[PDB]
Amino acid sequence: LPALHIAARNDDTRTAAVLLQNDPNPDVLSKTGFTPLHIAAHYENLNVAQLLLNRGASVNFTPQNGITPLHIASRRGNVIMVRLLLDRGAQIETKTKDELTPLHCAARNGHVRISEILLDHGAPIQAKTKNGLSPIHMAAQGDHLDCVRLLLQYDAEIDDITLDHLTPLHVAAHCGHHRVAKVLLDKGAKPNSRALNGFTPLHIACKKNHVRVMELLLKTGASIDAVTESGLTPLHVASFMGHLPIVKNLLQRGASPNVSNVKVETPLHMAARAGHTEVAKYLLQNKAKVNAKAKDDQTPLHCAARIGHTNMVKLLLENNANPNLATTAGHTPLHIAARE
Amino acid sequence: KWWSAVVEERDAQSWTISVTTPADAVIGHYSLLLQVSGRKQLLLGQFTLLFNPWNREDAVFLKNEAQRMEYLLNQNGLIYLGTADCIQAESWDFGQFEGDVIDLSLRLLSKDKQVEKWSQPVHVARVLGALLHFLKEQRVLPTPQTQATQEGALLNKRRGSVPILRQWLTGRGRPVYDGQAWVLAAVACTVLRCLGIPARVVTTFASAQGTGGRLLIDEYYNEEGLQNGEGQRGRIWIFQTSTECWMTRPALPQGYDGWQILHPSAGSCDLVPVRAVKEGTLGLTPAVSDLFAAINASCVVWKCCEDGTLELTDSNTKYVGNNISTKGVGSDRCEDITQNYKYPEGSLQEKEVLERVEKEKMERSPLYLLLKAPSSLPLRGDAQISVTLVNHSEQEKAVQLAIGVQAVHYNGVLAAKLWRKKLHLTLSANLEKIITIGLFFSNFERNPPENTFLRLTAMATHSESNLSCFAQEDIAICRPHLAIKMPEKAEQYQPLTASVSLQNSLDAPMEDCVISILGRGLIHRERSYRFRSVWPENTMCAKFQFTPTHVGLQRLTVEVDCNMFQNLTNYKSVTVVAPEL
Amino acid sequence: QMEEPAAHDTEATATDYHTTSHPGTHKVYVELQELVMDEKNQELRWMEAARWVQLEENLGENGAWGRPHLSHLTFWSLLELRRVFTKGTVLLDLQETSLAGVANQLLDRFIFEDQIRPQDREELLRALLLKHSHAGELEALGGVKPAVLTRSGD
Repeated sequence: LPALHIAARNDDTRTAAVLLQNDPNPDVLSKTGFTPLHIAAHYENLNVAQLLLNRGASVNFTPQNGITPLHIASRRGNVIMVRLLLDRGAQIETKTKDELTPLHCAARNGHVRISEILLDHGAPIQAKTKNGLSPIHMAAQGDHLDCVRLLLQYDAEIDDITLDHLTPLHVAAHCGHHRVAKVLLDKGAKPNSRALNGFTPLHIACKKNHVRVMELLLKTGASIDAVTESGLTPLHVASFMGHLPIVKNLLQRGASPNVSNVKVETPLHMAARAGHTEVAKYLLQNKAKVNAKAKDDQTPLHCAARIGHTNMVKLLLENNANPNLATTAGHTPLHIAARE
Repeated sequence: KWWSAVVEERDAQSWTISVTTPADAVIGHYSLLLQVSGRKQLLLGQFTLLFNPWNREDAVFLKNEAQRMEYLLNQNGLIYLGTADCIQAESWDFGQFEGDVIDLSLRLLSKDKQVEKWSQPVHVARVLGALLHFLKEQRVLPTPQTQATQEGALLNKRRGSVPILRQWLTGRGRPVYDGQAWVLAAVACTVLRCLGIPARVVTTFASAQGTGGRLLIDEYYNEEGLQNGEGQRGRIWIFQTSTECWMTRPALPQGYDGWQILHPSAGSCDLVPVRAVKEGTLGLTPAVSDLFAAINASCVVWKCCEDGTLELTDSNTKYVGNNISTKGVGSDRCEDITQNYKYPEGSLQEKEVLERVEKEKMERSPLYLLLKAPSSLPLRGDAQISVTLVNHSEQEKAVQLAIGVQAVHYNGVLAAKLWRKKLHLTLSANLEKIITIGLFFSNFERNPPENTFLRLTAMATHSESNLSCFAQEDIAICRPHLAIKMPEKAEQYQPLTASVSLQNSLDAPMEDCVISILGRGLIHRERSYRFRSVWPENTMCAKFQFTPTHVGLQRLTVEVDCNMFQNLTNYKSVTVVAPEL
Repeated sequence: QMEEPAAHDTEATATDYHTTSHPGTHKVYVELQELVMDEKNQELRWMEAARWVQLEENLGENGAWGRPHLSHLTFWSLLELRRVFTKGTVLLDLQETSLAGVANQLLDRFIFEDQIRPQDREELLRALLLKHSHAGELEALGGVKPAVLTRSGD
């Protein structure tokens, strides 16, 4: 019975045949609690699967985890096991501990044919797990392109959200896949859709440094100008994360370094908070006013003084920001330099 | 485990003997001999022994069943061609389970004279890759330089893999010209599916085939916007086919089982696991470095001039090795396995691997433009393209803009000069300016060849500064659609009526319309039918009747030829079931 | 009406079907059958008439085989054989396992070369699929007589 599962693993027909000729127990639990049918679904041994299904092997026999054998068979991707388990009877609409449907596990691994068969057999396409993610969102995570095409062709509501409002464009830009971004763009989407933070997918692309997604989004026509709920811009996100080629492309394609947030901060102010040097040189090369005032009228020398970075100053002194300049409180770059 | 035989069932005039086999044995034509103590040894027959991906203890073993049924038992495959922006499937027939494939393959194998190393699939795969690349270098003829449109209907039609195998071994059929040299991968896949090694045929668009060991490619362009001269040691091809085979690597350190790429070299072949290409370990096999250079390398572009001095130009970066695709399992749709070859661009991990491989190799603009062009262009039609120009300077500037269009073969070989256009513009006040221009086929200078792809280049020369901006795009040519109407299920030994519809979208009337239907297990060999003239406004609609015979899953293909174009192929699947008792 | 096309033969693609496997040498055993009809019920069936193991051995009306003897023909037979084989239909390397598939492919190839009219396909397919008796059943049948087919099937 710790060896009945070994007989299931090796598809030992005669041994299990004797074991069920003598014993009347068709299902026992291991220390984990998985039935012999669960381990039969894994290694795809189906002669013993027929032998079990001939007697008592409840397809809907959930332990405390609730993991059906159909869930594992859809997980590893065995087609004939799905057809057999569905022919003998199966409740498709079930939940795990995390309320995962069989379509959820099918979409995550990438098996497109199991998804076709299941959606043919009446599994609801629209669904919401514990968070609320649809199967299209999860399949868009694992970079499974043709599964996205299949879910769109049978039935899909594209602009679906979850508890944190996430369009599939948002997860596509967060996980760096431009291929599914193309399909979601040309079939149907909105670049203007904003998350709970108020972020465009362009903001996420500026954060996680994917470039090809940024190019596709801007060729579609997502606006360069955009206001986060904090008050930021994608130029500000790219400056704060330290990605140079994103800054290069965004500044080539038409941008303004002179932009103000809810606290008046240029990307020079937004850059000297971390001190990426080359982005600072590149922003200074184009038209940006280094002589500037922050919310408390801190010069970028004031924000640079707390870093302790030496050569960042000389580049700022190249455009001769005066040390005469001081904040509202009267503090000067010498004052903050001695404070820090 | 070792060779064994049991006498299970016994009759007064009969024995039923069950021969069993060891997991590691040499494949080939065997012969059984029976030797009693008294008589001379007696010949009992002949058989053949192959690999089985169904056995657990054998090396080449596949766990999932549907993967086996798709990659080993199937015969009706697809090969993807075209540019990476629009992918066109082409129906292909491997036909590995014909009668003569096994003996021909074994006769090709037996020229090795190292017998005992046939028990392992690694040696067989390497040897067969080397031999098939040598045969391709032997029997492939270059293209006829003279133009023969009347015989272009015969030069570039393909029927499958087995006729090409026969023509390569014996040379008693039609040759294969350089226009289609990419068949080789499919042929190798055929041989492996014959022998028991699962295999499939992948297509890499925009691959760097050429010289390797250097992560940089140079390209030279004319003042007018074309490519002065022909050829280069390393160029970016439009597409390239390769072969993947599934096996386990015992000779390597642990952790490399699975898919492997078969790579012949200019002859000794070898195979490399895909995870080695992803991780980037160069020193594991001498071929890993060139294949990893073949996927992600970047190009720089040079500008030739009248004086002979070459100039670097600032252009938009183009990607290399994108949209890796192959045939999906259990269906008739494409799937991309491109996540198995590269990390997502711009991750920490891909930056790490690039820095590591570069460290290992170390031991050994006031204005710009950008271009919008469609992904597909209709035959005998037209389209629109747009070039934008943005300047960053307080002063006005004069600029000269040139546009070039030319057809190219699939291996970067230039084919014909088609069109060029030069104009002068004056940008002012740091304002962007967009220029939209049409592209009509009637304005062209020549008719394009049978299999080409157009390369559209744009070069903006600043009048003051010699540093100029550049952009290039690739466009595939699309042909009118061929509709096939046919029911999904049919009964065995019953008539079945298919319908074929074609619309003349082209501006010319078609003459000598000749179509042909064929298919494995549906119609015996090949059928031909003739038609009247088709005017550019009207359509054509035709009907055929046949009868399925072999139960299961089949598909049929239709093929249309006329004076405007040749070898327009399409396909459609069907499931036929046994009749009710 | 949906206009059906005409046939067209082109041997540009024939050489892609020439196999290279040596078939070898094999002995033959020839059997001849023809359409007849038994007397008890007006039912047509195929009946054997002679065999060619070594010599032609014919089957009498009583159902008993006679003596082997040499094979002599008639001139009209050879003339019509040459004429009908000059314009005959060949099917080489057919991939079949049952007689119904061979019959269907042969009928389709007949229709392709305009040998017979399309409205006769049903009658010939019904004809070629009747049961094939053997020498043991003749005395059970009580005798058979020639039976030519008709459009109505009677």
